[PDB]
Amino acid sequence: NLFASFIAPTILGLPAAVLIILFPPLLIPTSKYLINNRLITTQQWLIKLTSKQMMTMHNTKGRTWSLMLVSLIIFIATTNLLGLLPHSFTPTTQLSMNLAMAIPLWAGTVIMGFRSKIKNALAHFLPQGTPTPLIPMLVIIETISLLIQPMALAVRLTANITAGHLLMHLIGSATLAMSTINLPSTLIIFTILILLTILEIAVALIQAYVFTLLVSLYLHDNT
Amino acid sequence: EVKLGELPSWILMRDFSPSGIFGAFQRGYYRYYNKYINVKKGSISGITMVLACYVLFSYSFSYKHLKHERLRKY
Amino acid sequence: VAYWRQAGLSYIRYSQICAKAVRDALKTEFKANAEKTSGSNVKIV
Amino acid sequence: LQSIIKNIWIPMKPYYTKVYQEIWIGMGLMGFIVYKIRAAD
Amino acid sequence: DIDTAAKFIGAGAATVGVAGSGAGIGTVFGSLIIGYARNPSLKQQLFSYAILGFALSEAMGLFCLMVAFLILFAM
Amino acid sequence: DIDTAAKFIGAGAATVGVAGSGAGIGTVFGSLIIGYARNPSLKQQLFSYAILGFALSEAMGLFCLMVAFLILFAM
Amino acid sequence: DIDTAAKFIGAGAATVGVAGSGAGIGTVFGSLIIGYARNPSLKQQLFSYAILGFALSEAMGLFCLMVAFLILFAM
Amino acid sequence: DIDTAAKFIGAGAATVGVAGSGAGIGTVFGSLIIGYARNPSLKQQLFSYAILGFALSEAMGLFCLMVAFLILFAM
Amino acid sequence: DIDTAAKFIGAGAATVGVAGSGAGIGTVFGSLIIGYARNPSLKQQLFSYAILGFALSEAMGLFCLMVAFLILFAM
Amino acid sequence: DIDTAAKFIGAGAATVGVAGSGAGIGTVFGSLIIGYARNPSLKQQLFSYAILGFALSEAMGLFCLMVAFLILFAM
Amino acid sequence: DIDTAAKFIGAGAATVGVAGSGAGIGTVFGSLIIGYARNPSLKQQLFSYAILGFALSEAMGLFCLMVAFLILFAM
Amino acid sequence: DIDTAAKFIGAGAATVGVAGSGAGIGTVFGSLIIGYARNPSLKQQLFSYAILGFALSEAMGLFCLMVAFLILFAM
Amino acid sequence: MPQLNTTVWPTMITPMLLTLFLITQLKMLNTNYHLPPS
Amino acid sequence: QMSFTFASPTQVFFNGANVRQVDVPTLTGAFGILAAHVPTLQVLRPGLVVVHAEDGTTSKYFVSSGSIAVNADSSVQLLAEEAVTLDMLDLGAAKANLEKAQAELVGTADEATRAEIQIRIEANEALVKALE
Ligand SMILES: COc1nc2ccc(Br)cc2cc1[C@@H](c1ccccc1)[C@@](O)(CCN(C)C)c1cccc2ccccc12
Repeated sequence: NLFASFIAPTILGLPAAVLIILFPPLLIPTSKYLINNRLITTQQWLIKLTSKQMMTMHNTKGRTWSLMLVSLIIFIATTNLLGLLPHSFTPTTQLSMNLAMAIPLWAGTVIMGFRSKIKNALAHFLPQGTPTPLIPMLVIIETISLLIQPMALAVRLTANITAGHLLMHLIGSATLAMSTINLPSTLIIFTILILLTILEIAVALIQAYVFTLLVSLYLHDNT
Repeated sequence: EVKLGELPSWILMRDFSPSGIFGAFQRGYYRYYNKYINVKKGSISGITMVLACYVLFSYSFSYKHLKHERLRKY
Repeated sequence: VAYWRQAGLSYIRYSQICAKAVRDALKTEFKANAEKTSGSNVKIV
Repeated sequence: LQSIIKNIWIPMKPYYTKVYQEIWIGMGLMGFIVYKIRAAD
Repeated sequence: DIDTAAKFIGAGAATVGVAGSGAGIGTVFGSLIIGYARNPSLKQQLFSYAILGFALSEAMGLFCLMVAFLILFAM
Repeated sequence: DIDTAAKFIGAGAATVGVAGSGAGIGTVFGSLIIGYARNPSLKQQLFSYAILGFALSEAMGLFCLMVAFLILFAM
Repeated sequence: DIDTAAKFIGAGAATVGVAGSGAGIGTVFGSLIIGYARNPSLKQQLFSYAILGFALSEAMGLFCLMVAFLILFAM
Repeated sequence: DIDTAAKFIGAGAATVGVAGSGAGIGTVFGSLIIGYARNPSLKQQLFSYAILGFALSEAMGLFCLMVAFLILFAM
Repeated sequence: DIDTAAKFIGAGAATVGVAGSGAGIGTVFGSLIIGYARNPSLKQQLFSYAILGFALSEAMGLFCLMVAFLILFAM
Repeated sequence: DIDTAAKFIGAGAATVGVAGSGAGIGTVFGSLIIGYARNPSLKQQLFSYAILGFALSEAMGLFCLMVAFLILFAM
Repeated sequence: DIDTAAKFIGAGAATVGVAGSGAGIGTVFGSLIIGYARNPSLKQQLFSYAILGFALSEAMGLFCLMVAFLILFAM
Repeated sequence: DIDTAAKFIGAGAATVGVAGSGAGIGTVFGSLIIGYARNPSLKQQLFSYAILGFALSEAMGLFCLMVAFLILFAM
Repeated sequence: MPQLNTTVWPTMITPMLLTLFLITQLKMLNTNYHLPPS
Repeated sequence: QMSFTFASPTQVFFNGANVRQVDVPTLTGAFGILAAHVPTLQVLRPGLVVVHAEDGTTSKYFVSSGSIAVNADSSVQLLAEEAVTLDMLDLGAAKANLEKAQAELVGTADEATRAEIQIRIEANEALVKALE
């Protein structure tokens, strides 16, 4: 009854969760022209400013992912922002979807660190200026954290959009309860919901930039 | 095309193929895109009208849940 | 980075106003003597 | 079914073959996890 | 029931970990105030670090709300 | 009886998480004193960062009163 | 009566939240001693930010004493 | 009786609030050392801040001992 | 009966050790902001330490989260 | 006997306030290093502040161990 | 049983000591950024102090994880 | 029995005190890197304080690992 | 927690892969930045 | 151990003298300088300079600009562009010119020529607090 906005949506027995995951790309029109409209002029600028941010820090092999790590910050920042609409089912609150964006991009990042350049990837586990006599303890950290980075991504994003929606939905129910009670209090609980919606707008973008930065930093440490 | 027709045969006149109704969306998209989005000096209302038709859809499947929270019973 | 450095000035221009301010607050017994021992006469071509 | 080659795979050809080759090796790992998680449930 | 009663103790104890991330957001947004009064020309590059420090510290608090809700509701 | 009792043990133990927001607000308004004594011309630019760092502390302080509420009322 | 016994551990554990407002008033008046040593000319304006930063951190501390005095006396 | 057993865990948990006033006095008398080593000509004024800052820090720490000695003995 | 009830309390306590990493990652990215604003020509080498610090503080917090589950699920 | 067994919890939980002092002594003797690495000709007077700070925080770390020994044996 | 039950709250609360080594590794690797932004020509000697501080703070974390795995499987 | 059960909860909640001896050892060696990078001419005398601070904050951690091994083995 | 109902996971995994990897990228390959002229 | 050197462009106050402490108004905030102080180098802002002779007896000059440079061998070189002892400044013109400076700012809006007013304002603001 409380987690209702996270159950897979179905209308007329049809799994409507597919027309919701495939919609974000519909808000990004493209054109071959040279001078287009305001939408594609602002979007092609954001993609320019974004790609120059995540990708500048990479070498030539890391920059071959400049289509992936840009088409990923565009898909997470548009799925989150389409979740703040009323009653909307944002599929980034799903541990299934988030585990499907996290494991491949991570596994495909350490594999290229183990299928090639492996002898160099063996040197990140042991920092440069490290004395020896307590190495058999540090080996646990750099591996067990590596083995849990793919689950850090998918849960840092799941637990931040879920908890952001749960809070806005509870504080919302508060204003509904104090509506039939002292009303000058309703307006102070509501203005908390407004400052909270401006926060959930920012955390809708920040959680997209951090997800695609930590996938970038994993890549930078394997190319 | 409709908005000037009057017959119930038009419902069966159309091309109801897997490629048929797609061309009715791809033409229904370019008729909208060209009207509100694909103009210089376009306004934000080309988008805030898609979201408004995306909430009504996000609410339509979410009505089977909100009905358990009515504050009346009649 | 102070505000004047953001405003284009340099520490020489900063010091010229701070030192002018001290002399402008000197008393008349010393203000005449102090102004000519530090006044400027050089000129740019 | 043409232009599914030209519009849909001709562009993605240099990526789906060379660049994302190790992605799929990871995407197999993921599919093994999802089925296993659903197998124990 | 002692099993359903022990859920409220763990769930209420699990969410104490949000005290950590509530104290690391004051360090970040406190360091931004210090680091911006020393090089106010870097205003945009510092704020791009207050953001990464915000989300990576706050994330560690929600890992406690995860177990606060994994216990309280989903056993 | 134990079910309605195990809530005060879980509710009170959940409003501890706002301790972190008492230290996060200290470090924020503690760096506004250090950052303003360094560049007293940015008194209005820094103070707007302190209000931002202070507001974001209530954010992680509310995530606790939520789980302190659910345990208490909406079990 | 396991009811009023759980109202003791509630107030007893809900008052641990004051450990934040004890280490937040330490960083406000601590960083006032540091910031005032650098620019002692602003003694007045710094002390007006300490009182503002001490209260905003102590407020988040009294809210725990207000909660501990609800689970104990009100309900 | 269980109340006599709950008053012990209620008090033994309230005294954890003193852990704040123990890290908040190390930040006041730790920022007097950093603040005095810089400008040692203000020793008689930096100190009279490290007494206000030390009194406003143990105050929020002795509340948690007053609460302990209010649960443990005095109802 | 109680052997499972204790696995909801022992797991709710183990997961509060993550609060030590919500404050660690804040100190790491609260120093990447200060340290940068002083020497902004070492951005490539400071960030390479803020990541080493973010990974080593998070690696301690996630030990708690692993003992949280290794108690709640394995034994 | 539920009370004699409760004393082992209230006395084992009161002694975690010591973790506040132990963190406010590393701040003091970590500020004595930052304040002596700047003005080392003050080594005499700094060390007479790193003892007033060490002996004022570690007094709060003893008020906790005072209640830990007040519940464990004095009752 | 009540032994196999309480040995989960014990080994589940003993592992909160890792919350120390979470914020001790965040300060060591946080101040290493500030120690390097100041004197980058000592990068080899600084990083050898960070690894000493990372191995002595984490060792206090292991001493807690060592106890939780002592009152669980050893005895 | 009920005692041998609570003896594990008290000895577990007491060794959380090490969480303050892990944030101290972190701040001491966090200032040894900052203080030595500022005045590297004092390497031998700054390090002679970072050993005192290491031993004095870790002395409050032993006070908790001692009261843990008192309820656990002595009584 | 309804995220754990693993019966509707393949309904979230496949339409994501069909978007993150084929439809969103295809629309990026159409966004090109020509080099400036003399 | 300290080798002070305080000198105006036209006057020398100390030269190689052994004072125990100086309190200078650096732009990054004032600090006091005893022997073996960490090597630094700064630039002053208007404010006092208190010089503590070995006898514990002070001496108070009002510098206006310049650059102090503590060195590795405990030598100090304080150079003030205009360093007048407090027995030469007056309180009336400081408060008056500060008003003529403050009142002239509000009538100005250009970033450059208003920046030169604030520097004159703080130079006079630091004057009234030095005299009394
Ligand atoms: C004024 O205080 C705030 N400032 C904020 C600033 C920013 C943001 Br984004 C959220 C803020 C939220 C609030 C309160 C608030 C007021 C009304 C409704 C909801 C929330 C608060 O949450 C305090 C948060 N602290 C204490 C954890 C609160 C919650 C519950 C009960 C309260 C009782 C009394 C006082 C405050 C109470």
